[PDB]
Formats: sequence, C-alpha cells, structure tokens
Amino acid sequence: SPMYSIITPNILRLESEETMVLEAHDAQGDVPVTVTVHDFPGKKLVLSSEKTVLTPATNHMGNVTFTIPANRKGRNKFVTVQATFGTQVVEKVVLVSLQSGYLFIQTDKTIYTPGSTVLYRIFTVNHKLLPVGRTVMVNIENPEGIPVKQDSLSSQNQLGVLPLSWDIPELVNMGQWKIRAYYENSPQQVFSTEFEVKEYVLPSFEVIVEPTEKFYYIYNEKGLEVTITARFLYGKKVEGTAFVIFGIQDGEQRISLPESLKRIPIEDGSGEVVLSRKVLLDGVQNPRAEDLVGKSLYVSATVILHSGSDMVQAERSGIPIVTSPYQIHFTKTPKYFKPGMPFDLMVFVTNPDGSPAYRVPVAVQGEETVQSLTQGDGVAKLSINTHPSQKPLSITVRTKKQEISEAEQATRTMQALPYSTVGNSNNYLHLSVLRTELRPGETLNVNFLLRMDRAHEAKIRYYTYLIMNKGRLLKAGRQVREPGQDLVVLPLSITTDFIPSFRLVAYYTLIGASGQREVVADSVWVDVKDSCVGSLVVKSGQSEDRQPVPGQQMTLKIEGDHGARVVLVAVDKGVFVLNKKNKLTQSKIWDVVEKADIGCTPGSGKDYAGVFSDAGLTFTSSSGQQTAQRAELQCPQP
Amino acid sequence: QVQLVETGGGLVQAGGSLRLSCAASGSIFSLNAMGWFRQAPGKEREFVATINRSGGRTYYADSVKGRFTISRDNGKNMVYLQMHSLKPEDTAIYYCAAGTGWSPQTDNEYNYWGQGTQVTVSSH
Amino acid sequence: EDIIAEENIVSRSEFPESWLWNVEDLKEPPKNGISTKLMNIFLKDSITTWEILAVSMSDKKGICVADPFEVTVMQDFFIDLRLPYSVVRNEQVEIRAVLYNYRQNQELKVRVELLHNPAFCSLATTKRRHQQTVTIPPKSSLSVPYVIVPLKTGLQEVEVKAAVYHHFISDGVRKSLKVVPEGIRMNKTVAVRTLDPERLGREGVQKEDIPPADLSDQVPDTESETRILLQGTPVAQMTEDAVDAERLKHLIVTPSGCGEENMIGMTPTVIAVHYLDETEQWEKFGLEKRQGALELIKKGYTQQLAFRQPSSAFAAFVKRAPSTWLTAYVVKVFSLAVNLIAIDSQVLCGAVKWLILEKQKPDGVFQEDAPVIHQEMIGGLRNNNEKDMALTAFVLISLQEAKDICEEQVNSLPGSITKAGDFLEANYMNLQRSYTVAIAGYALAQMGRLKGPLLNKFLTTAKDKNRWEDPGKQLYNVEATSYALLALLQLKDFDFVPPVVRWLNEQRYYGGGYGSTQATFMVFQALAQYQKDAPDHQELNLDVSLQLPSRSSKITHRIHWESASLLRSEETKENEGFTVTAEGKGQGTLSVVTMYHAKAKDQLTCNKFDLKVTIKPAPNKNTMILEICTRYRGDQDATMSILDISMMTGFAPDTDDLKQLANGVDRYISKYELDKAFSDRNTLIIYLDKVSHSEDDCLAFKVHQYFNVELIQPGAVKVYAYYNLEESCTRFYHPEKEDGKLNKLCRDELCRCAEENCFIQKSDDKVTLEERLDKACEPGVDYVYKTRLVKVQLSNDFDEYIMAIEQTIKSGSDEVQVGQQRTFISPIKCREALKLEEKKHYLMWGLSSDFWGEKPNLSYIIGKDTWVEHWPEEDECQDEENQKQCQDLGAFTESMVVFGCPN
Ligand SMILES: *[C@@H]1O[C@H](CO)[C@@H](O[C@@H]2O[C@H](CO)[C@@H](O[C@@H]3O[C@H](CO)[C@@H](O)[C@H](O)[C@@H]3O)[C@H](O)[C@H]2NC(C)=O)[C@H](O)[C@H]1NC(C)=O
Ligand SMILES: *[C@@H]1O[C@H](CO)[C@@H](O)[C@H](O)[C@H]1NC(C)=O
Repeated sequence: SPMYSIITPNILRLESEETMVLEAHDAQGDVPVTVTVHDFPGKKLVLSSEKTVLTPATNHMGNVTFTIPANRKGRNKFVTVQATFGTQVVEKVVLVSLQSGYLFIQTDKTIYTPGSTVLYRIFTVNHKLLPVGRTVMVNIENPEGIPVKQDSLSSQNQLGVLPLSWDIPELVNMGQWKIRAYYENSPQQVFSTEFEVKEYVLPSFEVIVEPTEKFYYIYNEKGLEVTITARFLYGKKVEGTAFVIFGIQDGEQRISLPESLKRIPIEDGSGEVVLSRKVLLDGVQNPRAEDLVGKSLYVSATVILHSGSDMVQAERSGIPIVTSPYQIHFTKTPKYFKPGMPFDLMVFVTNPDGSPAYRVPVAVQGEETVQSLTQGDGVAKLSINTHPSQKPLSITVRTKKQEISEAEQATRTMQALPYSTVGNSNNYLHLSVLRTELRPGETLNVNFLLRMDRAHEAKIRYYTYLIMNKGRLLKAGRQVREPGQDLVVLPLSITTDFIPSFRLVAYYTLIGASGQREVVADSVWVDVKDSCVGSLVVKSGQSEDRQPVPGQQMTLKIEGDHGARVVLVAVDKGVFVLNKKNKLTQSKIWDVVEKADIGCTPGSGKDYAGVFSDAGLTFTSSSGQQTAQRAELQCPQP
Repeated sequence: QVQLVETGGGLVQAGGSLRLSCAASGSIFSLNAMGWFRQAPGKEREFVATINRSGGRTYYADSVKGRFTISRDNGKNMVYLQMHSLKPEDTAIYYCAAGTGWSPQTDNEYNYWGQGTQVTVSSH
Repeated sequence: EDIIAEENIVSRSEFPESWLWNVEDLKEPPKNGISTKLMNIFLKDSITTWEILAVSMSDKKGICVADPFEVTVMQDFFIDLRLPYSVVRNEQVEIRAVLYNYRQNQELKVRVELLHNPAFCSLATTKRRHQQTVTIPPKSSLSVPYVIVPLKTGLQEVEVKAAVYHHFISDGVRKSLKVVPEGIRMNKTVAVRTLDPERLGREGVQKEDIPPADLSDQVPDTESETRILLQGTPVAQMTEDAVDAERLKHLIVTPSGCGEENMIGMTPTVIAVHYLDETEQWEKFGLEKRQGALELIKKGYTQQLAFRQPSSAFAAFVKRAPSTWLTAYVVKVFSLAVNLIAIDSQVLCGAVKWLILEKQKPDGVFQEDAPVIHQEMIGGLRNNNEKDMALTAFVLISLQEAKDICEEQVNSLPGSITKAGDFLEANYMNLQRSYTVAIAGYALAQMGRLKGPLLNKFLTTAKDKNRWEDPGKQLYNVEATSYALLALLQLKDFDFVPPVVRWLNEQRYYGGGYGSTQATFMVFQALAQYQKDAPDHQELNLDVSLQLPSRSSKITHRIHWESASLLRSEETKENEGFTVTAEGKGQGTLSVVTMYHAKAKDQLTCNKFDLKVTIKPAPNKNTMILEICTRYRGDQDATMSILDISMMTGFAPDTDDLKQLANGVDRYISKYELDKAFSDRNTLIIYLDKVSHSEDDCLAFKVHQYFNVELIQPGAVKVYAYYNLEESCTRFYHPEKEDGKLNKLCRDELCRCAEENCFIQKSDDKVTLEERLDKACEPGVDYVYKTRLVKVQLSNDFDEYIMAIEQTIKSGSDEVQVGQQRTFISPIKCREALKLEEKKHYLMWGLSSDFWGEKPNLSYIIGKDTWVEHWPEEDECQDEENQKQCQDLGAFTESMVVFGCPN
C-alpha cells in the first residue's frame, strides 16, 4: 500500500515563502496533490491553495511553496496544513510565529550631546537576510520610556534601507536612550538599540586596560597582572600618570577593592600594575579561595596627562576567576547515538572569556587512544565506536595540554541515549561527515550508512534528504540507492546559501518486519565558516605613502557586489573612547539569525519523530507515522 | 606628486635685470614653502630665496639680500624671482623647488625639484 | 617688529564627531563578481583617526557589514584647543591650548595668540592682542593657559592662532562651547486635565484650552520646552472564566444507533468542538484530538441521513412517523454544525420547509404528534405543564439558527416566525413555569420583541436574580438558565448576566450522561456565545486633535483600543497657549510639563573641596611664594587627589622647592616634571596620596619671574579626586587683582569686560580747541558735562566717583539737572591713572554705551571712550601754564552751549 508523506518546518512565518515537500512512497502512476492552508481552530479561511502532480518520472518527489498572509493576544496561533493526495487527506496542525523578518538599527555614533542630531538607519530584511518592502514603525524613547518621536515608513523600492534623523533638544534627559522598531504586520517582535546622551568633549587619547591573561587563575601567586596602554588617537605614545583600582564582581554586585588602588607612571605610553593575591583575599573578607571561583574581576584605570589638559577613564571587566584556562562544552554534540555505529563527538573548547581555543588536545577517558585537536573554530571531532546495545553512553572528555598540570585541566561529562527503533527491528541510518571549517565553493561528501537486516535491505532504493538553513527548507532531494549498496555518498555543493550553517536530515521508509510501516531517520548539524553571503571591503584608493593632512582630498576604494547600495559613515575614534556599545557588526547579525533558528539540537532524536522535530521539521503520513505536536516557540531549556 | 618647469632665463648684460617664472604641475596652494636655488659652475648649489604659502613671509641669502624679490601667485600656480642689479657672480643654473615649510633656507626639506634654467650674466 | 601670525592663518573649524553619512551604489561593471567604486572624499580638519564603517544591501546577496577602515590625520605642529563642553555665564575659567611639536630633533619657537571676542572677557581687547612667545622642545608639548570669562549665553566661539619662528609653519583652531546661564534645570507641571468627551464638554466634543507655561522663576531670555503627553487610559471589565477543558474530555462520543440514538451520540461531540473552538482551549487539551472528533461529527451527519425520510423529515426509523421535535432538533444541531463542517444545505432547509407546511397551524402553534421514542433527548419540554407554549418556543429557536442559511430556500420562513411570535406574546403573561418563560424568553428576544412587561416577567422570574428554577429534574433548570443566558446575550444586556453565569459555573455541570442531550447542548452553546460576545474593555476610541497657534497644522491622534499608540508625546519649543479638542468614547489623560532654567543659587562650584590660593611677594627679577591650602568636605579623608597648578604668565616654579615637595610622605611630583627645564614650564601637577577633611593641608613653593611681561595673566589651581573630574574646585591667583579675577563690571547677572583702556589717553597739551569740538560733536558722544568730584567711595572691585553735574554742556539721553549727582565707575587699576581729586572740576564726555543701571539709578562707566580732563579753577587760570587750557575750556563751553554742534 502507498504511504503519502508531507514535511514542513515546525514553525511557519508570515509573509515568508515556506516550502512543503510532498512524497508518494511505493506508488505507480501520477498522483495529483492539492495543498491547502487553513486557519485554526477553524477551517473557514483559505490562506493558500497550490496544486501539483507527483509524476513517476521524478520518483514521486515534488514541492509546493506557499506564503501565509499577514492579515493579523498573548498565546500561540496555529494553521491547518492539508495536502490531499488523490482522495487521501494528510493534514498536520503547525505552530506559527508572528515574525515578518529582522530589523537592524544603525546609529552614526554611540553617544550624543544635547543639541546634536541622531542620524540612524534601519535595515529591513526577511528571514533570508534579503531586503524587503514592508511598513515599519519606529520609536525614539527617553530613559523614562516616553516615546518622543514616532515614525511610520515604507521601505518599498528603498532597497531595505530607511534613513532617519532626530534633533536632540537642549532641555533633555541624560542616560540610555532607545530606538525601537517593529514591523506593522508583526508588532510583537520589537528590535531595539541604545545610544547614550551625555555632556562631553572628545578626548585626545585612548586608554587600553589589558591583563596579561584574559582570566585569573585562583592559585596564581603572582596575582592579576595588568598592562595600561595609552596613546593618542593619531598614533603617538602618551606620557602621564595612571590611577588603577581593582574590584570583584559576583553576578551583578560590584565590590571595589580600595587597598588595590595604585598610582603608576605611564612612561612611553605603557605602564604595569598588579592586583596581589593577598589584597584580593583580604578585600573580599578572607574566604576560602575556592569560593571566588566563578566570580569575575574588573579593572578601572584613569590616565592623566602630565600637563593635566586631558584625562581618560577606561575599564576592563569580566575577567573570570578560574581553576582551569579551558571550558569544555557538548552543545555541538548530538545527545543520541545509534548502537553498533560510530558516534562522532563534537567537543567545543573555549577560553574563559568565551572565545574558541586553538590547538587544545582533548581525549576521552577510559580510551587514551582516541585523542584529537581543536581547530580554529574551537571544535575537535572524536569518533568512538559504540556497542550494539541499548545501554546509555556516558562520555567524559578531558583536555591534555602539555604545559598544564593535571589540576588545571578541563573536564565535562555528557550522556547519549540509544536511538529507539520501530518494533526493536534494529534498523538504523547513520549520516557521517568530516568536521572541519567548511566554506562555500567546496563539495561535502555525505556518507549514507545503512545498518539493517539483510532480509529487507533490497526494499530500500532511495533516501530522502532535506536541508535546513536559517529555519527554512533550502533544498530537498533524493539519494538513489541500489540493492547491496550499504553506503552511498551524496556530493553536496556548498554554496553561499548555506551560510552560516545548515542541517541535513535524511530518512528511508519501508514495510519490513511484521508488515509494519517503518520510518528510519537521522540528522547532522554542519557548520560553515561565518562570513558575508556577498562581500564588502573599504580601503584606500591612493598610494598613501603619505600621511594625510587636515582638509586633504583622499580617494576611497569600495569593493562589493554589483547592484548593491553601500551606506557609509565616518566617526572620530574619540567617540568610542567614551562609549563603544551597540555597534552594528556582521557577527551580531549572525547572532540574531542563529537565535531565531527553529532547530534545537545538533543531532538525531530519540526516534524517527524526534529527528524531524529537533531539526525543526514536521512529518505526517497516511499510515499514521507522524511527529509530536510542537506548541512552544522557543527551544527546550537545559 | 608635482613637478616644475623653469622659464624666463637667458643671456643678459652685467648691470641689467630679468625675472624667472616657475610653472607648477598641480595646485601650488597648501604648499608652505616655495624656494629658488642656484648652482654656479664650479660651486655648490646654494640658497637664494623662499616665500611663504600666502606670500607674507620671505627669506633671502645675504649675497642677494637687497637685490632679488621673490613672489608667488597661488591662483595661477606660479612662482617668480625678479632679479635686479645683477652681478657677474650670479651666473648659475636657477632651480625652482617645492618644499614643506620646515627649514625653508635649506634644500633638505624640498622633495620636488625642477629642470632648472640658465641665467648667464656676462661681464661684457 | 615682526608679527609671525601675518601668515594669513585660516583657522581649522570643521571638527565633526561623525560625517560621511553618504549612500553609494556600485553600478560599475564587475570584475569576477566584484564592483570597485572609487570615491573622492575631503577629510575634515580634525587631527585624529577616523573609523569608516560601510554596510551594503543587495537584492541577491543580502546585508553585509564591512570591517572598519581607519584613516589617521596628523601634522608635525598643531594646536589642540582643550575646550570644555559648557561654561556658566560670567564665571571665570581657564582653557588649555595644547601645542604639539612632533619634530624629531628641532626645538620650536612659536608665537601664539588668543584672538579677541566681544562675547568673552580676556586680556585680548579691541586695541590689544594677547600674544606670547613659547618654546616647545622636540617630541614634546606645551599647554598654553588662557583665562576667559563668557559674557553672553549661547554657542560662543574661541579661536587660537599660532605660527612658528624661522619656519613657514602655521596653525589655527576655532572651536565653540555652550554658555549656559547660572540657573539649574527644573521642571514644573502646567496642567493635568482628564479627557472624557461623553461626560465633559457638549455635543460630543470636549475643548480644553491649555494656559502657557506659568513660570515665575525662569532666568530671563532662556529657552523652555513644553511637552504635551496625550495618553489613553485603558479600562477593563470582569468576565467569568471558561470551563476547564479537562472536565469536558468525556464529550467526545462515537455516534451510533438509529435516528434518535445517532443524535444522542452526535450532540456532545458537535457542542464540544463548538465550545472548544470558541474558547480556543485546544492547546491545553490536545491539538491532535481536534481532527479525530471532527471525523466523528462527519460520522454523525453521515449516519443521520440514513434515517432522513424522503419527505425531508426525521424519524427514529424509515418506517416511523415523523416528529416535530426531532425534526426541529436536527435543524438545531445541523445549523450549529455548519460553522465547522458542511456537506448539504438542502437537507437543513428541506427540514425547515417541512416544519412549516405540516406542523404550523395559522395560530402559530407547533404541536407534537410525539413519535419521539427517546424521552431522554426531550429535556425540559417533557413533563411540562404548559407543554404547548414551551414547544412553540423550541421550534421557533430552531428556525432562527437556520434562518440565515435558508432565507432564499424557504421564503415562507419569516411568516411562520411572525405567527409563532404572535402566539407567544399573548400567553407569555399567563405562564407559571420558569422553564417556559426561559425558553420562550430566548424565543422572543431572538430577533424579536418582548414587551416591557414581558421583559419584567422574564427578569423577575429569576429566583435570587441569578437562576431559573422550577420543581422537577435539575437538568430542566440547567437547560432553562442556559436559555435565559442566550436571551440576556441576545438583548445585549450585561448587568443581569454576571450572576447568571456564576450560577452556571457553580453548578459544575460538564455535560454528558443519560438524558443530557438538551442540557449538554444548551449549556455549552450559551457559554460559547458568552465567550464570543463579552465586554473585556469599555471600547476606547478617542479622536483627539490639538490645534496649536505655534504651527500651521493640527496634529491628531486616533487613540483606539489598539496598543500601537497608547501614548504619543508632542514637543513644542514655542511657549504659547494651545487648544486640545477631544471627542469619542472612552477616557484619557493629558499631561503638559514644561522644562526651563530656574534661577537659583549658582552654588555648584567647589562643592567637594575648600581651596585657598595666596600669592605673596615674600623675599631672579621677581620672586613670590605661591601657597595652596586645600581641605576635603567629606566625613572621612579623601583618596588620591590632583593639584593641577597653572603658572601666571612669565613665572616658573623653583626646581629645588619641587624636589623637596616630591620627597614628601603624602605627595608625589613625577620625575617627568622634575627633569623639565626651568623655562617652558607653565603647568605642573602635584599628586596627593590623601587630603585631610579635618584640617587644611598646605604646601608652598617659590616662583621666579624669568621673563618680564607687560600683562600678567592670573594663574590657576585646580583640585579634584582621581575618580571625579566634574567635582573640582578652581581658584585663581594674581598680584594686584582681587582674588585673581579679571576686571569686569557686573550688575544683575550681566557683566561687561573692563580690561580696555582706562580713558582716552590724549594729552592736555597735544589737544586743541578744534580737536575738542570735533571729538565732542560726534554723534557717538552722548553726554558732555562739567562736573565736580564730591566723594570717592573706594572699593576693591571698582572705585565709585560721585560727580555733581556743574554744567550740562551737551545733554544726552539721560535727563540730569544742574546740582544732581551721577556715579562714575572705573576699575581699581585706573585709580592711579585717573588721579581724581575731591572738590576738583573735570570736563567729561563719553558714549551712551557706557550707561549702566536703570534710568532712575543710572550709573556712568569710565571706559576707553570716556574723556576725563582736569578743569582748573577760575583763579588757577591766572598762571601762564593753565592759560592755554583755560582759553580752550572756556571757549569749548561757549561754542557748544550757545551754538551747538553743526552736523
Ligand atoms: C522546489 O522545487 C523547485 C522547482 O523544481 C526547485 O528549484 C529548482 O531546483 C533545480 C535544482 O534541482 C534548479 O536547476 C538548476 O538551476 C541552476 C540555476 O538556474 C542551473 O545552473 C542548473 O543547471 C540547474 O538547471 C532549478 O533552476 C530550480 N528552479 C527554480 C525555479 O528555483 C527547488 O530546489 C525545490 N526546493 C526544495 C527545498 O526542494
Ligand atoms: C523632572 O525632574 C526630575 C528631578 O531631576 C527628574 O528625575 C525627571 O526625569 C524630570 N522629568 C522631566 C520630564 O524633565
């Protein structure tokens, strides 16, 4: 008997083109499919209605692209996705998020005086980061939350760039002001940025407070050594005096250490100062030194020129107190394994400040024979063979740094649960792929390994793979299998549409052991090197063996994509000496995209249904095989 | 960059006069120092006269202190050197040079020089 | 002599914090997919590093943020004018013009000048320049202190020019600071008027005239901003909670049986989906279960058509006689089922077509032939005393649920409805059962009329004003109250509803069971309509438009219940009375607050330290002792503090004294400052490990005058702790000037500079009679008096010379009579220059710009344009020396008084 299956994302977006792949397993002849999208709990409205035919020439594999219109309290909204294959109806209630895209707000400066003008742009993109034409509501509110200016623009034919401005009055409050924007169609998703309003003048030099290490080892008798660096904005060393004081921060309580106040000279633009271990312990009321582990240290330096004509305050905070210079995370490793098949650990090692650590050897305890090295992304792959057993897999990974004693090593333990199969048939599907920094233009060889009984392997003749990128279905295809090919390689072309990462979920289906329809799936999360989809570079268009002079003409070179609209700004770096927060960067854009990802897990699930849901997909069939209902917009919290 | 072309030279008598015109390639504005230098046959290149960027300050060598007058036209990108009451010891190749303004009486702060022109003041 | 600043310096003025706010399009043909656009920009005058940020947006590539590109702009010699953000009006401050010399091994000799500005009081006047020559060692800088006093508020400008000796290098900086008045920012509430157009105002509109800002503490000639805050006031109404769907899980039934048994299983499933769809409790009940019950509803409609007789009627069997109640109940269930599932409408209208042809007497009565085998489904209609009127109301309600669906199919339906309504009104006031009045209370409220008395009998039959009850099974009374709720919700009455619904919820009846067909269907159709139509709010919709004479437009705001613009602020810098027109429904609040500069105590200077600075000529040309005493104003000793000492022009500290101070226990003078040369050392910082709060910590060192100067600018001392530069204290010191302050004349927070010349310096012998007449006959010369000095009131700020007007030679804009007195003011520096003696006579003239006070108390100022000449007495003229002057003065008077000034 034929089984009709449909797959959609777990969460559907408004005004966004979602993809719905339709399959007709074990069928002959043409299969007409009418896909309709209705509301919920009703069915009166027809939100979309597309038609297609699954021809046997395409092996009954086709898709239908729809778009939920944005006609629209505090609870979830759902829709009824319904595809009628011939006369068989296969429907699934799908959670819907009221998001129209993203909004990024750029201000010309990070800080402003009363009387000055705030020049700010708003970039209107969708979930694919492509520019869109939507109606955007914009607010500027004071520290008291009172919106002082409200706008309503149309980004249509604006290439997704809304330039705006506001004159700050002279009689005005000081503090943190907000620029808040949201789409008209999705007013529940608000994007914000801050800019400080303060009375100031630009300083003439900057101060850098740099500790010799980006953490403090609690058993380091040398204390926290810090180097104070001061130089003029135009690139000349500063002579003066520095007032440096230390403090400890537990959560959000800051405790200054008055005994740590040192007055050091700044000779040739540099000066050094130490927070001794005794002063730290005495200032925090002489506890056991292990109690300070987990807290952070902050450093505040005030440099004054010997002329006294200018002074600058700088602060370096968030210096964590640690017993080990490394942290081990299994946040990129699947939490489910397949008994009898190799399990690929994705050990992520970070420095105490969160940055990825390079060339840190890690190894699994109890083996001492499987030892890898972390790449530039901080990840090291550790493939370990697993017994064909239903036991839980407890894994403890430790660092093996040569210059580091065993006390200062890092450790972390994770547990992987066995993938549950239908009827205990022990039919699995393994997706293996090498883990190194993948970049567009390369080809990825995805290995489809099949562990199953040989009395039914001749029935599996194709795998159905789906690619999840940025919470949408990018490409869905078929990997043909011939009887006897327990392994087939899918060469996947990695283009710029796979940035910043993607999920590859595949599944095969058959009628095997007791005549029961069995669906076996697996997924893997593949990270690609973060960058722009296109490119943009600004550099000098002249020789510039000369240093430019005030008022001098300068040629600027801009290299980018054809037909792209480039917006510019030139800021005096003295502004950033006063405030450097809330600056738009490409890294912050990719942070917004990954936080909006509707996939919650880097690997497979407890069963075939868990594989689809964890990757952000729904599955529904006429044979009863389907995924569990998802009603929460956010991911489960560990 | 910028290069220079010297004109106005030639042959003259002992007592007379002549002015040398220096043509600039680019806009001479914002160039602090514009100086004239000469090199007599058998002698070294010596300093003659410098002029301010706006023309309000000048410096002359003691040998030609009250006999030469340097002037510039920033709008025409031109420098001039009016030579009066000539002496047979003034026979030299006259060079026009662009400077930075620093130490305008020495040649070590001039990075753009000209071809030069011959000014022969004969004792006959 | 040579003024090196003759270099025609055009000072640098463009110092933006951000620029290049441009938009470029990469239209050039791409090479390997990369378009390169060359762009000519003009760098600004700032000497710093610029960070250029570019962001691109592409139709096919998306958004991309480029890495920042830096451009450093520098010179070998330049001025850095360290100007504060703001300065208080008439307060004396010291700015710093820092001159930088980044030559590798060349020591510069620079001539630096502070340009005169009439908005400031400095050593630079209209006839005198503040020029000085300084020395800057290579790879070093020198801070040139300048003492100024701002005289007028607003954005005022300071310009400093410099030109180096023996090099053709010059520079100029022209920055601006804000001059703020002496007051403190303060906010006052102008008005708080509540908007309610349906309670205030007339004809539906409410006009509210706002008075302008009523400030009386404002500093004169200062800006005020009035903020208009329109904000809607949201209100909410209480509503009774919906029944928890966990108690309704048993209503999902697989319908089976014959024509009557199939409807018994179909009823709890259709009414459960209907109630759960309206309340949207499927999330807390199981979203997957919705489709399974939807198929059981289809299964019920499919198996009910098997017992639909060919006469479009309904009976228990295909051989059973049709029923008036069962046919009307299939119409009641199928009508409520259309909203979720539909197949055929002619089945619903076919039953209504039969329900009027066969079972409608022209009396309007529906009579039951009773083939209903199941008396369970009948409900309250069974065992009813007035079973004839209760059935007419039951069928009439069934026709209404299908009236909007069978209006064109059954065109005789409005006739039977009117006939059925006619029968109910007549015998409505004669019923004695609470069930009949309840079902026929919803049967006449539905798209019908219940008379005033009929409504009174419907409301008064509710025992305890919350429920409808009658002797009999409680499922009849629960069904009755459910009919009475659909009536109160059809009449749109909501004052009797809350106690009715509360009783239905306290009944804890969750449907299902034996004989529960009517009780389960009605209790969840009524409670669904209560959730369909319910007052959660009070419908806020205010159209408030403000007409301001400050502009030529009227700004309006539709304050819906929509949360997009609950509050909208409108700032108006103009302080004028405006009109607020507000109409619509709902309530709102209007808040009008005006910020302004309130005049108060100017005491914000030296709020954390006491600072006493004395300069004494205690005994290479000149040598004085600079003594500095400071004390912290806290409960404990202050931490590390700074003494930013500035030398008066021409003075430098004694090096041996600084080395002895650096050896102190609680003091630190950096090795950098001790190794500095004796000259070109006009600034110094003495660091203090602590400064006591109990006593004054005093240090003193000698200062020597290594360069004689005609004008000495007052030095300054500045104290502050390291963690707060804002909490500072600056005292000025200068010999021969009161407390180091520059000479100024102030009155009612308005000062004018007094560093100009004392008076017109022309000698009494170099002036002639014609020269006196030509000067005095100018229109600028307002007054010409002969005076007699009566009293000389000496003061430390300025000397007051009380003059008696002996003769009014030329009367000016001040009406002064002979014998009256006017005060002539001059700073104390002119006391030795004027040499005024009491009881002597003087010839005086001056400008009208030298008037000072108000007209009743008008004072004269002796400025650079005031003529002061000694007038010798009549007997004194007998000397040969005074003969020339007396012949001029006596002739000057006769020429001015008798003949005036021509032209
Ligand atoms: C949903 O179905 C659409 C339509 O079948 C898929 O788009 C099509 O994908 C094929 C690749 O399988 C594209 O063919 C290739 O196009 C490139 C670019 O033009 C060309 O260089 C190659 O030689 C080849 O012809 C095809 O153009 C493309 N068509 C459209 C209209 O986009 C899509 O991939 C399916 N999506 C999913 C998630 O399954
Ligand atoms: C009014 O003054 C108080 C006191 O400084 C301040 O907290 C508040 O923010 C001010 N509000 C406005 C609107 O200026």
